[PDB]
Order: sequence, then C-alpha cells, then structure tokens
Amino acid sequence: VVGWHRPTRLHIDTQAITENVQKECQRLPEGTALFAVVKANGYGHGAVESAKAAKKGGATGFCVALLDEAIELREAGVQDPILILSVVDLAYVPLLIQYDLSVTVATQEWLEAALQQLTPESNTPLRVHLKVDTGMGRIGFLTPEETKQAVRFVQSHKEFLWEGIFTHFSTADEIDTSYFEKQAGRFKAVLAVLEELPRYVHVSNSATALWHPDVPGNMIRYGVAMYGLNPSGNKLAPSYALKPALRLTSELIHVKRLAAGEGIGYGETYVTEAEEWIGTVPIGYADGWLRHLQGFTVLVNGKRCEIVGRVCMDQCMIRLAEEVPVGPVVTLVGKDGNEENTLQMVAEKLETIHYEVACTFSQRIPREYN
Amino acid sequence: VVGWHRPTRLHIDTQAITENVQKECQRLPEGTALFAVVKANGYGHGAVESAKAAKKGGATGFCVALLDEAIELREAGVQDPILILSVVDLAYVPLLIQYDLSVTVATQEWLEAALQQLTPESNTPLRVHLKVDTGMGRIGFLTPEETKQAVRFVQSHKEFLWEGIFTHFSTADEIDTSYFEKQAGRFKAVLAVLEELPRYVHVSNSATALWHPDVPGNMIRYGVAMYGLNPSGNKLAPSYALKPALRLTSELIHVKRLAAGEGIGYGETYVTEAEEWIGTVPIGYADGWLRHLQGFTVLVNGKRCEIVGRVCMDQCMIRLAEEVPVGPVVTLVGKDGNEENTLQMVAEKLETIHYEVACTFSQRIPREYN
Ligand SMILES: Cc1ncc(COP(=O)(O)O)c(CNC2CONC2=O)c1O
Ligand SMILES: Cc1ncc(COP(=O)(O)O)c(CNC2CONC2=O)c1O
Repeated sequence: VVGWHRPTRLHIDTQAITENVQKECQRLPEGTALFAVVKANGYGHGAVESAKAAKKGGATGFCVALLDEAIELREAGVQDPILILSVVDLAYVPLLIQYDLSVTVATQEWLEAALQQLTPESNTPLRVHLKVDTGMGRIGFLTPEETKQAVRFVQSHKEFLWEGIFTHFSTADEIDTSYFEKQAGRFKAVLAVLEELPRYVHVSNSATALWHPDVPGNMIRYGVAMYGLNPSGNKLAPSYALKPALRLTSELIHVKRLAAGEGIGYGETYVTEAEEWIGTVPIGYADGWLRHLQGFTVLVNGKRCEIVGRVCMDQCMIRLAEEVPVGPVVTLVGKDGNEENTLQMVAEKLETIHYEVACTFSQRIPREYN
Repeated sequence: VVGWHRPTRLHIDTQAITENVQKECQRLPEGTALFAVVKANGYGHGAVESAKAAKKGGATGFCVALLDEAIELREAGVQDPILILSVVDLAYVPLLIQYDLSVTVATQEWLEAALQQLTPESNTPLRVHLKVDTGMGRIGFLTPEETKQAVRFVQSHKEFLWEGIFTHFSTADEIDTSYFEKQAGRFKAVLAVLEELPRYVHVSNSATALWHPDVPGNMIRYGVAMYGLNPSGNKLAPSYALKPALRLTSELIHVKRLAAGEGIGYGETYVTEAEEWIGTVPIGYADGWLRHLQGFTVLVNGKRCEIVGRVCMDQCMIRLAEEVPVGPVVTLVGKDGNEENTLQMVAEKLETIHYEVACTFSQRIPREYN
C-alpha cells in the first residue's frame, strides 16, 4: 500500500510548519487563538506530524473534516480541542462525547434530535460550534434570528456547551473585497442579536488572517499557510515570507538513446525529432502526478527536463539534456541548483490550485520527515 | 485515515470483475493464460479483493508495478506467479527470492549485477521476464541482438530462470492500426533470433486482447477491462459486454433554500439566478472529486443535479430540483432510476481517461465489497 521500495519520495519539512505557524502567532493579539486545520491528512503532508509541528509553533487547537480524522488525532495523543468542520451523523453523536470532540452544527433540527440520546445532565457536555452561512453557501444558519434561536436552545440544556459560533469566507483571497465585507456584515448582524458570546468567535482562515487581520474574532483557522502556500495562489503577497514544506523526488530507473522518429507514450503523442536521451521516472498519475502534467519540466542535476509523451499510471518519460546513468535524483517539487518547482507551478500547469495538487498525492508515496 | 464515519462510499462489485475475467478467458485461444494486473491498489478497486475475484474468474497469475504491491499479494495468501512489470532496484533481489516473485529486466547491466548477489545453487532461481521495447518507449531492450545477448546470458548462469519475454503496446486501443502493426513487427524480429522461448510469451493488454485477438502470444496481461471499462474510452466497441465494477455514492448532509442573487462556493463563481434548493455533499477534491467536476450532474432520486459553485476540499454543493430532507442517497458513479453516471463520463468531464479517475479516488474513501 505504501511504495517504500521505490525511489519516489515525499520529504516534509516540519520545521517550516512550525516557523510559518510561529510567525503568524506573533501577528495575533494576545487574546486570539490559533487552531491548525490539518484535515485531509495535513493537505497531503501528514496529519499527526502536521499537528505535532503545528503545536510547537503556538497551535492550541486543531480543525479536521471527519470524525475518524479527529479520533486519529485523539489516538495520536493530542489532548487539545479538536473542531470537526462539517456536519456529523447523529448515529455518531456518542463518539463526540467519548472523544470530547467539538462539533459544528447548522440546523436547529440537528440539536433537537441530538438532545435525545444525551443524558439529562451529562458530566460530559457536547461541545457545539454554530456555523453561520454568511455567503459561502455550503453550510450554516442563514438568519440572525435562526442563529439566535439556535443559541437560545443550546443555552437551555446543560447537556450542551457551545464553545463557539463562526462562519467562513468565500473570497478572502481576492483583490475585490466587496463580497468579503458583505459576509462580515451578515456575521455582525447575526452576532448583533445575541446577548452572550461563547469562548470562540472565529471567522478567519489563511487568506483572511493575512490580508484582513482587523476582522473581528478571538480565534483563527490556519490552513495552507501552515504549509507555506500563498492562499491567493499568486494574486497577492502574504504578510510574511511563507516557507514551503512539501518536497517531492524520484530518480531515473532507466536511461536510453533513441533514434529520430521513435514514438514514446500511449497513442504516440510524442515523436523524436532527433537523437534524444530519454529518462524513465517511476512516478505516475496513480501517484498523483497527473496526465495533464505532460509538457511540464522536472529537475535533474540542476537542469530542466520536459515530460515527453503520455504520463503513465506508474511512470513517465523525460528528455534528458545529456547522457546520464540510472540513479540521478529527479526533483519534481523543490529546489535543485537555480531551478525550483513550486506546487503553484505544478498547479498552474494543472489549471487548479495547490490545495488540490497536494491532496491528490497518493498514500502510495512514502513521506519522510526531516 | 479511512472515513467510515462519513456516508461517502465507494461500492465495488467483485462478481463483475470475475465475470469480466471469465468472458475473456472463454473468448481466449484456451492455449493461453490470463494474468490479472492489479496495481495501483486494484486500479482504485482494491488489489487483494480484485485479484481474488480475477482468480475465481480464471486468472492464473498477477501483474503489479511495485515490489511492495507484490509482497502484499504474497502476505495475502496468493500462491500463483506474481510478475513485477517494472524494473526493481537491485538492492531487493533477495526479497524477490524470498517471495518467489518474477521480475522485469530491461538491461544487460542489471542482469550481470543481480548475478553477483545470486547463489549458484540457491535452489531458488530468479524468475525473470525480459522486456523488449518495440514502441511506447519507456523500458526494455531496443534491438533483437540485444535481447539475444540478454537471453543467452540468462539461460547461462542458472541462478536465473527466464520465465518469459514480452513487450507493451502504446496504440492498441487506437482505430488506426499502423503503429500497432509496427510494434508487432519489431517483436517478431526479436523472437526471430532466439532459437527457443520461455514459459510465457506475452504482448497483449486489455486493448490488444479485445481488438487484436490474433497477435502472437500465450498469455495476456488483462487490466482495465476486468473492471468493466472500455480500454479505449469511447473510440471502439468492446468485443463483449464489459460490466462496470466501480460505483460511488454519498448522501445529502445539508439542505437549504436560497433567494435569488446568492453566491455559493469559493470565489463566488455561482449565484442563484432565482430562488432554489441547494444540497451539500461530503465529498471533495481530497477524495478525488476534482475541482473541474463543476457543472457535472450527480444523481438524487433518479433526477440529475448540477454541481454549482466550486468543489471544496471536503464537500460540494448541488442544485436540487425539488424539495428534499437530509439523507437521500447521492449517486455520483452508477445508476439511479433510469439515469447513469459512468466513469467515462467523469473522465470526459475531467478531460482525461477513466484510468486516472479510478486511481485518483483517495484512500480515505471506504470501499465496500460483496
Ligand atoms: C470551515 C473551514 N475553515 C477553515 C479552513 C482553512 O482554510 P485555509 O486553508 O484556506 O486557510 C477550511 C478549509 N477550506 C477549504 C480549502 O480548500 N477546500 C476547502 O474546503 C474550512 O472548510
Ligand atoms: C506492461 C503492462 N502490461 C499490461 C498493463 C495493463 O494494461 P491495461 O490496463 O490497459 O489493460 C499495463 C498497465 N499500463 C498502464 C496503463 O496506464 N498507465 C500504465 O502504465 C502495463 O504497464
């Protein structure tokens, strides 16, 4: 299940994770907390290690997207608050108590149904965070009144404890700020009809924390920035230099001299124009190195090489500058000489964002930590 | 790392894999063997349970890409021949002997090197397969004399065994048979200088087996077709009814009505043209439901539902043409009523081949079998 017996490898610089986190904490008021969102296996970097690295930088809470992803954190030994970011089935409400997990709620219907199968006055309250939809449009309460009604209800039952209320931004990372503020208005107006306020009032994410610090709240969910990736993609400049924590390498496992007019790859989409030194790298699209990456250039001995021909499930072919033996290290993501390949670079070639590139990296790729 | 606590599931139909394998086995010259390639964790369907399904279907051997994948097969109780299709780093020759695995060899250098670490009378010969490149240009011996040299060497030292020779086609699923014929030619030459052949002489794949059933050989490496997927996308009609084995479902976890003029998802790339019902499904690009699936329509109660707004890491919102509570089954790949979502459709919307959609589905998605 994990390709340990193949030179293809992912190196993760956890120190970066800590640095990126520390620096952000230094820009936060003494009252603002920093929760490290490590869902989807730390954006493909590794949950536990990201969490562990995250903590050492000031992290005092973590966010995940699944119940069992949290259990893994609990199991891994993290004893800090863990916030599951999306809705969770009622059948699994007991698991939330057993692991003292914090859950997000978006319907009055959920709470009422949860209220049942919950002891009258449990010695273990259910930590709820109310999600308000102020523009994202995926989950949350749409109305200040509903929001408020939700609160009144959670407040009127000791079997609950709402440690939070929050919302999420859909365009924090954009130059035009108009929609952003409209979302903030919707949040203010829904907090506005509230008497009390929980311990956690969060609204910002990586993008928000960087280009909209003034935004209210005593807690922030730091994501991609943790891994040193500009949230805006390329649109704006982070408030501080982010250190990249993802590195991907492999090596040549076959070298060859091809005559002119030899086709390489499926459907022979490529044909030699002349004498060409072609290298065979053991990484395919099943590893995450997608087919549309064809044409992209990777690194070897500090020189760029083009991926020629169709990328395969388990390998691909690159045009080597000059003869070379089997064994030279192939840098796909990272620095090598003067050349460097950023996930942003991979992303732009893939016409997506690095959030996706990173997750797409299969488990078949062993990850090594500094 | 597996989200069993999230209704997003990947249903696999083993019976179908068996049936796809039997169909071909009966269609086969019966003086031929069927090897089932189950790399990339069974093409996303699950290696061990796919293999076993192919066995009871008539398979008598297995192809994988990594030594690791191979050992899994051994530890699982598979006692049939297991051939590793790519080169395997010299450092693991002893494991090869340990798990009596067959290995691919595409150079003379390697062979004379493996010989070093091989004991004259180890009573365990190194079962090798000599891959000759004829077309497709990834690995293998380029010329006849080169293979003649490789062969005469292997038959010599007798720590080896030489189980077979084979090549791989790059255009077998193409309507135009030119390039194919060429590769077949070059492979005829290769075998033409060897006054002898091994147990296995294979060149056939999914594609070649279906549309070029007469090409020379006594064993085929059946891949994608044993999973029910047209090995050519939609260019050619298979030679027999392939039955899809993969299926993907999830379910509505959030439902709301929005008023005309509301934005959904990141960036605000979508706004309600009027009042409408929006559903939220717990599956995102971290699962392998890539961002470019927007506009694609999934199935709810046999009715099509368009994915609106950007696909999130962990979820996506769809436009429900009705009014429905939470819980109805969301069908992303498979049937519902008279509607059908097939991997091909997914591949076409993604602008690639289903081979990749299947291998991209993440580990986190639980795979249910029968
Ligand atoms: C509710 C919520 N808060 C915070 C975050 C952290 O965001 P950043 O990484 O941008 O700081 C996310 C992840 N949201 C994303 C990002 O990509 N796909 C998603 O579902 C989230 O869903
Ligand atoms: C040498 C070899 N034989 C047989 C197969 C099985 O092919 P089918 O699935 O098409 O029947 C493959 C997989 N080759 C692919 C397919 O995609 N990427 C690869 O490296 C292969 O590499």
